[PDB]
Amino acid sequence: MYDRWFSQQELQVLPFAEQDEQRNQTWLELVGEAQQLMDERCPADEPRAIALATRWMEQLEQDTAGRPEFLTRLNEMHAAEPQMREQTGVTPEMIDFITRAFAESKLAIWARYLNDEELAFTRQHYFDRLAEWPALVADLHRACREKRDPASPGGQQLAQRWLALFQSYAGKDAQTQQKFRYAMEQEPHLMKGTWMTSEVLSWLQQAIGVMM
Ligand SMILES: COc1c(NC(=O)c2ccc(NC(=O)c3ccc(N4C(=O)C[C@H](NC(=O)c5ccc(NC(=O)/C(C)=C/c6ccc(O)cc6)cc5)C4=O)cc3)c(OC)c2O)ccc(C(=O)O)c1O
Repeated sequence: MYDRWFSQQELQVLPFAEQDEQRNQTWLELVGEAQQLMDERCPADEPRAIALATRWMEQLEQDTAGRPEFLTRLNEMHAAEPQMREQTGVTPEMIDFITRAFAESKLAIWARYLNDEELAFTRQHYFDRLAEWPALVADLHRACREKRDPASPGGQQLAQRWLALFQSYAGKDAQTQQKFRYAMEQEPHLMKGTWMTSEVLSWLQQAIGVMM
């Protein structure tokens, strides 16, 4: 199944391919527990749901080798592979539940940095363009590997896309955006589930610097 979507060279470095049992048992537990919460009508802002969603993103980043290009590949499979549902037990409805629960874990943090109106805006618009982040993070990793110049046209285009996705949920207000960047500096959890590394983040912030 994975062969239809990953090269055999990629399958060597893709933890999903190896037979480990602790890795399989870990996902049997995470999926079984997600379906149980959904059966119980558990809301996404429930501590159990939030805790599960965080563990879900931690494990998913580990088992993609921190490679966002593999994350984007799995999302291609969930949309295009009919076997994904039966093979993994992960449904599109389940992903929507985990996505909302993980977002709630960050909104719980942002509520300390934002006012009631700012938070209300972000809670509504956080999901507008959320699914486009993995494709951007993969291009950022690529630009970093290839030693692309942040000031080059291509590098500024990546900075522009980051700004587009960031303003989507933070808004255009300069003061409000400052709060987000300050929270990002103080809260390590806010950088979970991003596939971002200090090296890429450093490349991104040079590109944003030139854009200013
Ligand atoms: C704003 O802050 C900043 C930032 N920020 C950022 O750079 C930043 C970067 C990135 C993000 N986001 C993301 O990366 C980001 C990740 C992900 C999604 N995602 C969704 O939600 C839905 C969608 N699917 C999934 O999730 C999904 C879930 C589960 C699976 N399971 C499986 O397949 C299988 C098969 C399992 C299995 C089971 C059994 C087996 O037997 C075998 C297998 C599959 C798929 C998706 O992919 C979406 C997004 C981000 O957040 C928005 C960021 O903010 C930078 C600088 C400053 C500054 O200060 O300069 C700053 O302030």
